[PDB]
Amino acid sequence: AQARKLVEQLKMEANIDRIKVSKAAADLMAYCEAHAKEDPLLTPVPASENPF
Amino acid sequence: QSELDQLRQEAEQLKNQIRDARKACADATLSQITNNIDPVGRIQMRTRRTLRGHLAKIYAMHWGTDSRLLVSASQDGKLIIWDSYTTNKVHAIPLRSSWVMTCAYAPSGNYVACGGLDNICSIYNLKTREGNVRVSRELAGHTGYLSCCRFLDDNQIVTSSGDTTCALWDIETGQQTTTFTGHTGDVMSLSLAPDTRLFVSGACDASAKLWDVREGMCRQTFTGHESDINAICFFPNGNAFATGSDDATCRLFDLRADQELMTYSHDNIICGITSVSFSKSGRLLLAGYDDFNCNVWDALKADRAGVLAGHDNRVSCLGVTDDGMAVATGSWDSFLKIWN
Amino acid sequence: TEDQRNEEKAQREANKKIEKQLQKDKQVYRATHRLLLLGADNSGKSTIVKQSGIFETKFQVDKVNFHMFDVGGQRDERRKWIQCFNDVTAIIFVVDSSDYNRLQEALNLFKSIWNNRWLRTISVILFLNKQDLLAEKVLAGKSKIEDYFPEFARYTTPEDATPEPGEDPRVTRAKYFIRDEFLRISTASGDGRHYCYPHFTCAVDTENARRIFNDCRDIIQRMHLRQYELL
Amino acid sequence: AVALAGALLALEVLATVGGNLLVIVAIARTPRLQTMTNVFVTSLATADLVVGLLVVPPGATLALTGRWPLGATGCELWTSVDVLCVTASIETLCALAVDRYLAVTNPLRYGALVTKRRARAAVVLVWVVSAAVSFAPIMSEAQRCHSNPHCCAFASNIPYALLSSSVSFYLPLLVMLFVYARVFLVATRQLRLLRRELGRFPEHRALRTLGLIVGTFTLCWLPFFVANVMRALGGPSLVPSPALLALNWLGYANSAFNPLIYCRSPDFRSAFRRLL
Amino acid sequence: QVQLQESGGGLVQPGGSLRLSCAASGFTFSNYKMNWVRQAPGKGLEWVSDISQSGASISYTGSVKGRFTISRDNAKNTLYLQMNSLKPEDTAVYYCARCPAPFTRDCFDVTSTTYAYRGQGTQVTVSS
Ligand SMILES: O=C(O)c1cccc(-c2cccc(NCCNC[C@@H](O)c3cccc(Cl)c3)c2)c1
Repeated sequence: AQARKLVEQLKMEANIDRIKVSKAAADLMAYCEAHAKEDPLLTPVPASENPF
Repeated sequence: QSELDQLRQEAEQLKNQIRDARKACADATLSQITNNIDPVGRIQMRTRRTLRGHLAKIYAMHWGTDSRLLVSASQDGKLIIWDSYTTNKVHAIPLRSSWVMTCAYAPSGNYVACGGLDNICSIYNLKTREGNVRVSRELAGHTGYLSCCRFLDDNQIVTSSGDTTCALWDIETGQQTTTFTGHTGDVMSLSLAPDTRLFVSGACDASAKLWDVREGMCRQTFTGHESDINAICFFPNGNAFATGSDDATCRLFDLRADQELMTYSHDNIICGITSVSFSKSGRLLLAGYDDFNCNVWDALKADRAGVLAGHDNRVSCLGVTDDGMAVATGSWDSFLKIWN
Repeated sequence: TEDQRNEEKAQREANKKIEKQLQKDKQVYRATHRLLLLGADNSGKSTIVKQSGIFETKFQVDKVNFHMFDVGGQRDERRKWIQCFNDVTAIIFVVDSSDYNRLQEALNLFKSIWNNRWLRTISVILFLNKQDLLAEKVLAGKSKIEDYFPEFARYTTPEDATPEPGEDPRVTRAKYFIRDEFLRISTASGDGRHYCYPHFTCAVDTENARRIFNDCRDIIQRMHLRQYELL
Repeated sequence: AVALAGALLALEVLATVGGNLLVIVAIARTPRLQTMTNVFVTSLATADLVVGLLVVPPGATLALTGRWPLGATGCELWTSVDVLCVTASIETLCALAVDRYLAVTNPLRYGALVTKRRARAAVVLVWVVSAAVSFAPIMSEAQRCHSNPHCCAFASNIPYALLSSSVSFYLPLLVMLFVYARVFLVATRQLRLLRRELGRFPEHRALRTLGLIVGTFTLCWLPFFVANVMRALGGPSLVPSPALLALNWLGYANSAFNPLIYCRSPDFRSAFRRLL
Repeated sequence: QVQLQESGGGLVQPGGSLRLSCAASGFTFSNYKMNWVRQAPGKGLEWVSDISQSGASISYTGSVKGRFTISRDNAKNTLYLQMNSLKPEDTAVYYCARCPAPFTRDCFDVTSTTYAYRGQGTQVTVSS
């Protein structure tokens, strides 16, 4: 039943909800811009508050 | 015998439908829609700190939950917990088996776990009333080298090893409450989600799978790579992850899209990736390499922005603090640099 | 700030005590040499040992503490966990020469170790472990090396051969042909940093440890000459 | 000799200070280069830096113009300091030779025979014996220019001359010679074994390095000490003082070249590229 | 997804000829040192031959030496193994194995019992 399990397993991944990549692309970039204000690597902070 | 071919014939046909479903859901590349955003520039990253107490190669480290205490695993039987701010080492844990290949720090900041080729995922207790550091549990249920393990709770360590399987241990009693199967080769690195409700594992078969911690069966499969999968980590949103293979090509996958988004490849690099991690906002993808130096990949443009250095041997581990204040990389040169 | 001052001062005393212990173990770590052991299933790697995943065997020869261990627990695949052994002094590659059918498979494994990016600077000490069976097979004559190794028909005993007393020339030709089959693999890509030290040993040999101490010394000595711009 | 004096003094003092500072900085600030044998190189660089910083310029001024600017005490201190530093430099070259001998002829019992603490203790012992042999004139031409006539004389009695030439140069010369002889024999043996076991199927490098080291030491420190011993045993009519001063200039030149001959490894060059 | 589909032959009398076609897709064919491994019935996995990235360095196993020709076509992303002068000991299943990593002179752990970048295999048997 190695193939019988394989075919039903592959069918399990065939019922996952899918959305368009284009709309999925916008969601990924929006989070970066939304949280870009709190990213010290992205936006350097004054050395007074830098703990290192 | 004969029934296998009919199932294989139908499995291939429905697999094509998944490809058609992916093709129908493929509108356009992420690069095209993002070309109008401002580039980060050239990030000036400097060696703000250096940590030198290890006698041989450093294979992995895990930043603590307070973004100050870090733990490093070196192949010497020593598990040293540093204080990043003051360079001091709080504890030097002596291991039983020298060959350690992974390490993890508890989100409660009390337990530290490690264990490599010895097939044992030992867990060490830090805050003890006896004044010493001892071992709390010895999880031994795997058959194959143990590659990576990340805590989920104080009792919910999730372990990935080289027996093509991942396990969700229970520290209280030491038995595997769930074992995930489905991979064909060695499973190297895994990352837990920010909500810790479902994690992913990268395997040595050019495929990444999405696991469920509670239900315990494979949910999604991702295969668009070329070779082994040396490292993997989620996007901070928790709905995406990017992984680095041994073909010198990082790729970013989206769970909802069930596709491959970007190909972080350069026409010059021929050295595979050994570690991938994100920044607090997900804009900076810091990917280690075998060419003796790290990189900083603009996650939304696939154009390199800044290259780090200071290591005379290959980088194997690359961790980012919880608050995103600094990034610490360890290399096979026994040198654990802290970079801000 | 008195409470704060007692914290960082306590860390320094904690750091000082730990750093003292670490330096004590630094000297011990540098005084022990690690030796990865790997071979065939029936090669007889454990036979050389005459003192979980990793079985450790520590022996003290000529006051030098060696650290030799075998990896057996892990599966057939070895392209990921063998990169962990690039810091060892040498690699003890013990392989049997009796079974000619399972010799080409061993040749590929030695070649794969030789031309590895992270193992390119690791000298491989070669052992042949079934000389007693090797002599018996060729003398019997039932199994020919020719059918498995067609390049054995045009091979002659090398001028540097040192055959043992009371040994047939057929055995000596068979013994050195396999050795010259492995050495041709090593010397074709030896960049001067890692070397091969072929050896012959049966299962009843007593000095199977001195032949490593007299060779780890040569490997380390050749390492110092090269790093002083002196070799 | 004034036409070529300025260029020589500049390209000696500046080269010495720059090379020794670069070596010391690249050893101290680079944790990779802090091996168990580079403490000896650090001592050598310190001695050469002191020589090229506070010994060479006064010697040049006295050589060009035979009038000492400071007093008798000033050049008394100068003589004690230069004897100390030269003795330390030659003795630490001897220590480096012994270290290489132990590291090559005992490759297994090397990291457990000479450790960091023992090496630093040996360096301290070398420096203290150099100080002891240099401070002898303070304790305890027949006294012609020793009464502050605007002269001051390094001309010393025979017992001190013999003792200094024995402790500072002759013993390090002998140890250097046979230590590097044994190293050359073992290097040639290993090279022959390597070339016999590599070309079984159908250049000299040790000689270059060892000859370079022994030559750049002997050519620059043998004539001066031979002149010293000959002048001490015979007198001043045997060799004029200006020739001896010129030979001391060659010795200081050797102190200048020492950073270049013991820091040729690619690790040092890579560290130098980072520092520059 | 890396796939290695094979189209070979079947029952052939000894001394005949056969050609193995290895159609490959999903990976950059030019960078990988493909191999050829066979498994005789009731026997383990054994390696036959390997060919480098460009086709310059070719090696063979001793038993299959002098009878098999291995050639790769990087333009069309396929590999070939043309065999002549069959022997009764050639009855086995053939796998068109790939290599774990690009740009590696050594192709490591290729005859393992469980391997990922290896084709399904085709049956080649010789008899009367
Ligand atoms: O009697 C005189 O009238 C007279 C006049 C003009 C010069 C000198 C004179 C005579 C001898 C030496 C030196 N300068 C060199 C002094 N450093 C020596 C120092 O560089 C060193 C180096 C190696 C070993 C030792 Cl012991 C000492 C100068 C003597």
